[PDB]
Amino acid sequence: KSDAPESFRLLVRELRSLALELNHFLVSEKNFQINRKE
Amino acid sequence: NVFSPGELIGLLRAERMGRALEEAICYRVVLLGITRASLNTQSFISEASFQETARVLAKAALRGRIDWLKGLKENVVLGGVIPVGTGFKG
Amino acid sequence: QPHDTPASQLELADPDFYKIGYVRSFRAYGIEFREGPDGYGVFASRDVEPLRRARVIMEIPLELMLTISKKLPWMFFPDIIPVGHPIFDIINSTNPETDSDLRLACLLLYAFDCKDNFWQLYGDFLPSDDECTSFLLATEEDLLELQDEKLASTMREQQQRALEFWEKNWHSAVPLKIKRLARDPERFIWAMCIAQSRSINLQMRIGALVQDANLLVPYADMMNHSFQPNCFFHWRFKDRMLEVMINAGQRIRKGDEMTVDYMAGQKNNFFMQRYGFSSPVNPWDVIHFTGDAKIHLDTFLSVFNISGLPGEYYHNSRLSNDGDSFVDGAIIAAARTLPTWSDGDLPPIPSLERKAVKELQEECHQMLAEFPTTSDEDQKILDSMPDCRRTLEAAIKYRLHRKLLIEKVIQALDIYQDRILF
Amino acid sequence: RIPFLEEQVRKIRDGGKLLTMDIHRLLLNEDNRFDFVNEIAAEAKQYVENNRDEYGAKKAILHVLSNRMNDAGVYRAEAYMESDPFKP
Amino acid sequence: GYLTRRLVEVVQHIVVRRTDCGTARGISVSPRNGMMPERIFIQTLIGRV
Amino acid sequence: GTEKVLRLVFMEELMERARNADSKGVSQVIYDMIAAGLSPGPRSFHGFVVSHVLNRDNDGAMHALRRELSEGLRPLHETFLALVRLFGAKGLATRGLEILAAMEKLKYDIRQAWLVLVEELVRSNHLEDANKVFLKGAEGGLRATDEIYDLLIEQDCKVGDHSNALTIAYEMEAAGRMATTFHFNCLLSVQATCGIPEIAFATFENMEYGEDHMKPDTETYNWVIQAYTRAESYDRVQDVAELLGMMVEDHKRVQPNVRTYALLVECFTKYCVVREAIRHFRGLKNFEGGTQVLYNDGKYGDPLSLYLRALCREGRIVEL
Repeated sequence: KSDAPESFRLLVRELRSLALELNHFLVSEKNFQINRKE
Repeated sequence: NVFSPGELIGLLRAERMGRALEEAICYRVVLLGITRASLNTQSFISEASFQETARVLAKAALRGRIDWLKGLKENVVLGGVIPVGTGFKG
Repeated sequence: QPHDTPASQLELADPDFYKIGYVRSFRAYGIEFREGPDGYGVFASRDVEPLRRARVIMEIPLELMLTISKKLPWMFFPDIIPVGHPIFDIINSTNPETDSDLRLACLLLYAFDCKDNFWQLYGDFLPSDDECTSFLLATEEDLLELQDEKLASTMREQQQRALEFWEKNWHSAVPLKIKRLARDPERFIWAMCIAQSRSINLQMRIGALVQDANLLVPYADMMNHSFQPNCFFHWRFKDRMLEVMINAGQRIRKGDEMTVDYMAGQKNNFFMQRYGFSSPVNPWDVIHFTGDAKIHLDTFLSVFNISGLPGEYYHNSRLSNDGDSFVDGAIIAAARTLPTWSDGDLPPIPSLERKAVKELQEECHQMLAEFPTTSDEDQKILDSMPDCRRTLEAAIKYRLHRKLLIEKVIQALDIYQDRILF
Repeated sequence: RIPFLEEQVRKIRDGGKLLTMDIHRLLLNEDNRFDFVNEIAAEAKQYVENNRDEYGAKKAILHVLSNRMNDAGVYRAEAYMESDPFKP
Repeated sequence: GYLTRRLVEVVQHIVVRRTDCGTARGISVSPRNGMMPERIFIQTLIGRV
Repeated sequence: GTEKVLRLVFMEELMERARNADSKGVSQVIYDMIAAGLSPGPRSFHGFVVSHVLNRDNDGAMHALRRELSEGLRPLHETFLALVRLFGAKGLATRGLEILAAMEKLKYDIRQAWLVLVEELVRSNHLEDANKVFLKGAEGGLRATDEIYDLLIEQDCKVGDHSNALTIAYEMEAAGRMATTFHFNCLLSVQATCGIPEIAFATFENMEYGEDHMKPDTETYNWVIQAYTRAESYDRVQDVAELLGMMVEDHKRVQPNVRTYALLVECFTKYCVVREAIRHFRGLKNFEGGTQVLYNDGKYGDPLSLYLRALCREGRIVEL
């Protein structure tokens, strides 16, 4: 129905157009590191 | 320094803090509503941004809330696999 | 010409044995029940190639078997004892830890006196008081003939306890509901013998309750015993049916004897105490040595191709099969019971092991002469009586198996002492 | 033993009602009905990754179910495919 | 329609996750005090642990 | 007849010379016995291999193995076991897999040899290669003993490796043995130093709402309190109170220790809550050496100094 997913990119763009930041920040449970997904 | 005069805390958390802390903590049971209880949740993406969509985002961006995707509609709006049924691992 | 199979020596059982169960929700896939002189047995009628998963051969529903829980609240999941019946006062007035066969015997006696019950029709196939191999239905002569003082004392104590329980519960002032269950004191002894020689302990789950109970399941007690089993019991909670499933990977041909494991990892004495059965190839029977001579363990396992961890010893055939046909459960039990020493990777000295093997052999000879009889005399006595009591047969077979185990240990020590120097 | 019962048996074998029974029979040994689906999907993926065109008769899921039913003592067709010999 | 839309949005995160929370408390259901008729007392207990 | 009679004296002195770690004597005895017409056997070459094994000689052991294999005779299990042990003690992990493959091609069993290899690699201060060998052997269907399962997890959590510990725990639970409190406790130790209290609270929820054998203990509560106290993200002052409310379980033997009181004093002082800090400091004082544990080497803000300054500022000097 829609066609990182396309809906998430659309939402983050629409929200950052109003000075609002979003991040996914998938945390790995093995090595304990934070990976931002864009 | 633990709690503010105006707060909505869980019942079990309040009882355990009363059994733990000796400082005077006074709480009265509040009967929430269908709409009011949904506006106070641990997530702001879906369960909070459905009715107002204006202040639920403002206060969240002001506090810098970190939302853990432990719900259904949160992952629906995100686009990933819903942790229900075949998606629920473990 | 007929195919020579271990199952061909016996004849087909009565079709009513399966007809009384097929009218219920009982099924038997690829199996054929065959009766012989020793008793019934379960054989295979179809070649089962090595499978990736288990295959079910029996489906026994819950409403066809008895069940008593192991914990303090006694819950009988097949509800056959109505509330108010005075048999629950006999079942409840028992120690919840030491005597569990008494409650099963009482439940069986009550099921024998209840209409539309499966055990009123299945009781015709259970062994009588003359074809049972249990030692509760034995005499003082056979118990003294066992040549084992501790086992005889335990069996006499158990018989006394059974008689005392029957005398204390079945007195004169008892109502007729209980008196008609076991009128004679031999009926209760036979019930205890059946409940002790055919009970199965399994953790069963019904609805939302997961408990462990003692259950007498029909059509599954016919499975013989083997220390290298081919099947195991599995509980299916979706339909409340017990399953007997072949192991995954084992190849079963036509005419093979389907067997399961009774009391896996127990001594050959408890087998004779409970089931009245003795096997000479038991890989767990213990031989006690008082001498201080210590043989080497790793060399002893390498010479006999016994590869594996001390918990699981197996003979590796692909190392040597034809060369090592001696390797059975007896040599495994010997390697488990022999006093062994191992200090790192230090190589053994031939003189020390050659001096220890003779000490072990003379100890075996001095412990074998303690018995009043010999091996050949018992071997001639066992077949000198064509049709004797089952208890005497079990006792003479127990003595013969003990002597054969001692002889096998001696021969294995000889092979080790003569093959360590290639 | 009802004499006039072969027609509905042939109808069951032809229309494809055997799979509805096989699924319900296989769901009698598993606790969760989701782990079973995940296991079947993983097995089908592993079987289709080895040979693409040789996934079975027609599909892989039906092939996996037929293999699981044939290892329990129930003869089933290859991927539940039985053509009609009476088609001109 | 609106009532269902609200009721669904009230409870969504409630998903069965554990097998036994470990509680030792239970509600007491009595016919003499709680359920005057028998049908309600039957319907309350069906499917309860 | 006399063949065994002479083989007895051929092997006795050979083993006697191999006992005191002498390789030249075993070599000359082998030469003498092969000059006498009798072909050497595996029992004889076992002594020649163990002579080099006892003298930490790897090249000589490999040469002896090649010598034994050249004559078309498969070596025994004890020789291969000694070779694997020697290669594991020296840290040469890559030279043990080839020996395991040689045992596999000879229709042997490579379970006990693999266990000895991983144990000797762990005991020789070689953890990464030990975990690699263990993961390589576990994928092939080879299960391990409970003692190795515990030792690997304990060592990987003491070093600080969480990935290999979690992988070994998953493999353990897949093999059949479920995790106990000890395992979870090790994993929580490594987790409580990450900086995110949620990864530790998830493990605590898995332990608390689980079976009986995996119920938490004082150490688990201490680790979760440490994870929620030393965070650097948000308030985390109500979570500690809720967890201390959960810690009120008298019948489960959940009693506090010195570290529990120390962590509670630190957390309640760092959040300007002194009337409970003094209450817990009294209990910390009832134990011997509690002030040393409270002053955690001055690594994290010096909680003792912060407590003294909090008592000094508010003027509660009787407590001071």
